Amino acid sequence: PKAKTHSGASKRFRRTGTGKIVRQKANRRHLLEHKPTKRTRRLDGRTTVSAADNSRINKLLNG
Amino acid sequence: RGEVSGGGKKPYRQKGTGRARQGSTRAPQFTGGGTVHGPKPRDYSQRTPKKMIAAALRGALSDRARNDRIHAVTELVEGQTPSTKSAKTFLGTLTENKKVLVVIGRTDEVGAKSVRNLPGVHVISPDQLNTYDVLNADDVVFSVEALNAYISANSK
Amino acid sequence: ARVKRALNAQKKRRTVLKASKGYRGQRSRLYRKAKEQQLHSLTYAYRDRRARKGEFRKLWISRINAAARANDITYNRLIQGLKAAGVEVDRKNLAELAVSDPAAFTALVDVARAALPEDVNAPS
RNA sequence: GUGUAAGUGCACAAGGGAGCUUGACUGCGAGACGGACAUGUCGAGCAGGGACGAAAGUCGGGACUAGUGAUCCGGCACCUCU
RNA sequence: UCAACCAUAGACUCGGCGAAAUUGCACUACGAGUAAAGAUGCUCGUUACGCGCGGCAGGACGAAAAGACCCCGGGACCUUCA
RNA sequence: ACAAACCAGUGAGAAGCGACUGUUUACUAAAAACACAGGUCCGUGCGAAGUCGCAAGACGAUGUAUACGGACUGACGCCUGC
RNA sequence: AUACACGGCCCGUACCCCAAACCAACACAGGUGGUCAGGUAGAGAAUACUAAGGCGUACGAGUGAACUAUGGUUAAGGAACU
RNA sequence: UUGUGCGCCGAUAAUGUAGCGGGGCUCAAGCACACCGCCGAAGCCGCGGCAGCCAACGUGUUGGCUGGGUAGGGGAGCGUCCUGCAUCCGGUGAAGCCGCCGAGUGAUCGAGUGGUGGAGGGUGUGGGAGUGAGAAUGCAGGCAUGAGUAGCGAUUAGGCAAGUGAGAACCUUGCCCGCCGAAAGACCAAGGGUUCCUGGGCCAGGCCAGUCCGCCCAGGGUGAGUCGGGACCUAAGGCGAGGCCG
RNA sequence: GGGGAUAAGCUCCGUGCGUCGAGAGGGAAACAGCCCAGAUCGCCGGCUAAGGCCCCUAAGCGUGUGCUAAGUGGAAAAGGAU
RNA sequence: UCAAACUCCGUGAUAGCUGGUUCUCCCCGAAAUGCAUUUAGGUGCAGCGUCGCAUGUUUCUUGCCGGAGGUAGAGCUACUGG
RNA sequence: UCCGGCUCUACCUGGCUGGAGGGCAGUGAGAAAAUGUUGUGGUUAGCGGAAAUGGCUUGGGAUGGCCUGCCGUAGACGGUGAGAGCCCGGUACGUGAAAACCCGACGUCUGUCUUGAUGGUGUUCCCGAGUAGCAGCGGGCCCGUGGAAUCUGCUGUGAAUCUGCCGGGACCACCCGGUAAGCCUGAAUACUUCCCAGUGACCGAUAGCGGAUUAGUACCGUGAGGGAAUGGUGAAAAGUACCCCGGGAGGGGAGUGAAAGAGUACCUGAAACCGUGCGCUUACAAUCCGUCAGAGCCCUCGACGUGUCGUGGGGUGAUGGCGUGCCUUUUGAAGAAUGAGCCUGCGAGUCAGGGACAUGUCGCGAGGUUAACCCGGGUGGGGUAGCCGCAGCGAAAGCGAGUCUGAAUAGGGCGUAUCCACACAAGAGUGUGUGGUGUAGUGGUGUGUUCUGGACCCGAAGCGGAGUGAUCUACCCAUGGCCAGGGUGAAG
RNA sequence: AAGUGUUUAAGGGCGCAUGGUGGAUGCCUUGGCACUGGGAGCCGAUGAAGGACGUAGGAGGCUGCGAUAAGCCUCGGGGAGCUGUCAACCGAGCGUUGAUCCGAGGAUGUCCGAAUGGGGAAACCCGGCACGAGUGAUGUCGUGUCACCAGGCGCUGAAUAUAUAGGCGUCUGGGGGGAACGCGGGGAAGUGAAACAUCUCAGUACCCGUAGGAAGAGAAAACAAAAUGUGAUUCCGUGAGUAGUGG
Repeated sequence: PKAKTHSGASKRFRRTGTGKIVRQKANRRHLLEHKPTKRTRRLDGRTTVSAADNSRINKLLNG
Repeated sequence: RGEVSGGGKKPYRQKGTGRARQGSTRAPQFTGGGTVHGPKPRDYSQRTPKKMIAAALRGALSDRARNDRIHAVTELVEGQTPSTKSAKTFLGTLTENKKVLVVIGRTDEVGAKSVRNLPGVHVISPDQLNTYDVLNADDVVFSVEALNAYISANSK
Repeated sequence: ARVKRALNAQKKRRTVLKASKGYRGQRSRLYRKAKEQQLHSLTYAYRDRRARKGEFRKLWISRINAAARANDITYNRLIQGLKAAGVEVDRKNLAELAVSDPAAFTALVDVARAALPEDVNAPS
């Protein structure tokens, strides 16, 4: 049987051209008043996932 | 243990008896019980690439040709009188070997039948040529039409 | 294919039980109990092959001490004198001399007593 | 005495007072700290448009470190997206 | 108190049939120790001719029952303003 | 030694509980537990109420409030307060 | 009404049946409903003995061991046992 | 009187010396300080063999270093079966089994040998595995230990003679004795199902034995208008035409 | 170093501290964690470590100078003590 | 056999739990810590192992040098307290 | 095409209905049966079918070995006294059906058209009604009520007939497509109780179906239901006549047999286990049962010389030293923690998938590869649909070796395979341009992990579905029966 | 006098040799498993499937058969032994005038079972009617037939008038079984989510109703997207574990 990909991980992670797996960052949806803009800027965009989480994330994404 | 007959009920109480714990008389450790990791029906057909197959065939025929084991003939015997005597004598001229692969069209029933009962002979059609048969053969013997058919198929 | 394993299995059993001849009771008769002992037996043999050197040394020393004290000298000063005299003879052959050539043992004792100092309890 | 615990600091004042003000900004961020991960933290400097200041310069909240809650889901406003 | 005696059925003996739980082994001592902190099995000693029969039940942490008490985990059933 | 053997009540006093005869945990509990007659309350106006049933239908009852069901109490006596 | 001559079907019917034949895994000290109910004593279908009738029912022979079980007797005392 | 080096008392549990491991030790075999040798390990060295890593040089030898090992990782292999191919052995005796003589670093090997045996196997190279057990209170079979041990199933009790027979405590006959006698007697139902009778048997069964048997074998045996039942009747209850409900 | 009674073979931490774990061998009488030392195999070869050299038990009833009289050695306190 | 019978099926129920998991040798070789956890006897990640690849002494040890600390100790008429 | 009779009636002219030539189809979904004749068409029995008595040898026996021949459209598989192409059944190949049945074909026969079609012009009628649609509650669609279309059940409400209605993912408009509420419809597809012929890198009697055997039997259970074990003499019974011991059983002689070390307990005949015999040892000894040393005894192989020695080998072991079982699980067990009585068998990381990741190997290579499927008595040949690579960035529109953010030429993110050289900027960690080099994937397959699956094996208590059970027991219903004897002494 | 000193084996241990038990191993098989290719894909009131009871000259089991009872008739085939088998033995016989045996078609086919004359504890009890036999007659025997429901057809048409319900008769059919597959309905839970209820398991298991040899679906009130597009349905592969959906 075909291996299913994890839906949440496919929705939260993305590959670049070089195969880097990237992630959005947390603490950004709400409670943003007290969060200074330097913090939200730090939390904006994407970052490459950690080496530790890479294996599990790749397994989830591929099947 | 699921396919074996019975073994549905626990043979006895889990506790009290001094016996080991069991859940079915058809468990693997039981005599008469199921086979744990046993054969099941499976297809072993490998999904070999076409170029690999063809290249192996060509390598086999090339070994035979280099060693001068490919012979060609017009027909194994004359018309509509299958003569295993004739075919045997003819192949004896062409080769003293035991293992021979006769490649002939599907319409040469006469030659096929004549050479069929010989022990070390294997008959095939050129459209069914294969590395195993070519390599099991010590000699190969085409009919001219069969050879040219293989040629005209593998050229274009 | 299905494999009847008795044929491969009985080999180690034959081996062990042939090794365990002379054992008492189960240890000579049963694979599972002979096997337990062959472990112990070969462990003991490995241990004892190395302790045998020590035991034979102990024996040779006992005999040398005996013969020496019969020649009025202690083992220790005998060894001291032999090492000072450059006699590389080993304790095995010294014991063999003590048993078979007491005269030669006495000669070596004289050699060692000569090679010893005049005050063995001095620092020098 | 430092808004408030304690500690580290602050008299060069970060403590007290007055004037003007809104940087308690927007877009960004070299480089680092810390670091299982997720979190978290500092940040010179560039621009925009400003405050104060004669100017240099400082200001991306508060002397510092606590004062908070991932994600999902949904709401509101705006957007030359669909 | 305070136990004595008698018979009978067993136990005992002979003949006959003939199980059982249990069983890692075995030519399975005691003391004081040591040790997973209570030793036939280790240490130092002591004692002990070999093999049985009838008996006793101190130990073999004896047999039996994968402790029911306790806890952890999971069930079941019961209750209720979960 | 006269009920000769066999057979064949032990008795008395008091307290607690339950009134009693009965019933009960087949296989550790026969009891002070259950039931009981008696009592009170509640429901039911009749293919009742209640119950088994999806329904039909059935029991209740071939009965009709002096009956039927449910609950609690549990002979009897004195009582059953807020 | 009489006489004569005829037909009266199917199943069960042996044997055990308080047991060695049934239920009990056994030729198991258990359980199994009904019918006959002798005599002498006796209230009696109790109990003792016995008739008719049926058994000696299936391991035995021995032996004054402890000990156990079942029965029996017990001085003086008489619940001191517990 | 000060400090020190050795000591004394304080001192004191319960199976048996039992607070040196023991004997025994002060004629130290005790303590301190110096000194001298020796023993003492799988440590180190020596001789030899093996393997791993690396290096060098040469196109496989030498040398150095290393080589305890649980979970665990990696590598390389033995053995078993089935197979493609090629070969080989085999009724002039394959396999399997038992041994002898041996071999390998290991799993293990034996195209070395004998015995037994009677028909298929070995080798090489690949392919595939129901591929290796000592444990799961594992499963099945067989066999031990206990053990020639307990027990041999009530509360009646057996005995003698004679017989039969290969064989008798038990079977048969007779005589005694004893037990039941609201039963341990007699008859039925239910249930069982031939256990009944005759003849024959005795390797299983019978808790011993057995000539006996409710065991085995064969054959025979159950006769009804009136007995118990149907053909007669209905109860509880069941099935239930149609039917209703679903 | 905390907790604990600055008790626990206690518990909780730290320690480019160790060992056992997963580590044999020698010593410590025996004795995972102490000391020595990290086992490729073999040898009837040698030197050593720790520890020991009267006999058990291999090596010294070693040498020299003193001490000890308590078998101290071969358990122990405050404190006592020509 | 009853706090929900038995049988078959679902079903090879699921069990963070227990048990078991079979031939060899060669090399290397742990951990029992941190964080988080309906978590604490489980698991994820990190740490620690192995293998492979890449890099190549960056590791580690010692000497020297540059540095920050506030422990031990000490001190307090140098603060807070006693 | 022709004729006839009607076409209210007769009269001219417009439709219908019968008969006739002919087509057109048909036992079909398209209307339905029957009927025959007939196919070396098939199935249901079978039959034939070549070629060695070959020699020598071994052997009980030749089907072995060596050597001779022979057939071969037959060397497939079995059997026969041991590996048989030539001994047998058979095989290749070829024949064979009275009857029945099934496929056909030919026709009878049936139906239909045949008074028919052809192609045009403008208005009214019809084009499937309790339907669609709508609402409410639901179901199912990727879609778990969500903005939820489409489809669909129930309940209500309830239209339009073509400028009508439905769908095109709420909805509206336009456009497109279609024409619901009426029916039928073969093939491709799924399956195998059963029958026939075959195959197996399937089992080979604890395996394989539970069942090679008395098998769903015996047996267990009231019942549902559960559910076994038991194969091999030998080539041929030639199955041991006869005598002896014995009551028999069983045995010994004799015989059969190649072999009774094949005797209906029977192929081989392991181990546990049980014995017997010989050698050594052991009754003053404290033993994880062994190991190391080893006396003595016995046996053996060689030598010399005549029994002592050896490069020895074995069995026993007095005696001394050392020495705390295996496994599991543990900080740690000889452990008085677990498990194991013993032997023999059986008993646990397996399988599938174009699965995922990594690695090895092979093929091809900026390409690689097919899937389904088609043809092949095969493993082979076709098959380009797709898949992965080949350009990324971005939420996306989109742009593109750039792109996103952003007012930014102003920085950052991701990407531009990598490396080399040069040049210019910088020394805020180096960047920017130029040139060059030029990018390596993919599909098989092995291995290791992994996903979905029972997923290494065993193990619950318990959950659910459907059934079996009140012959035990609880209660009840109907109908029967039983309660010796003796007392007390109510009402009336 | 003092000292040294074997010698015992009641039994045991080790080894060796011979045996026994037991039934492993090896080699086999009359059997089975998985498949392939074809066939046939239904059987039943003309009484099924499956059974009970009987049946051969001799006891039983299997097999076959059914009171015509290891069998009867016909049509073929075949060709010399045969009287099925466990499993022989005995006793009888048959057979080239063609047996046994093989195939096809028929006949017979007790009793039960949908079970159907009625009843019933399945395989056993009681019958009615017609015909026939048998009896002095009753008794007895045999052959047929006799269920219920639906649908037609004919007669009649209650309360009650229309008439209907219903009743009577006749005819046609159904009824039950079957391993899998199919269609329509109903519809779990263990489990997984490391709890759990949404969700999953799963529209599974199971159940119900129904068939057919296949079924169902099927000839657009479809798809599609502006391509002059395709053009019933089903099935396979892809699309794609994607779009999406999802506490």
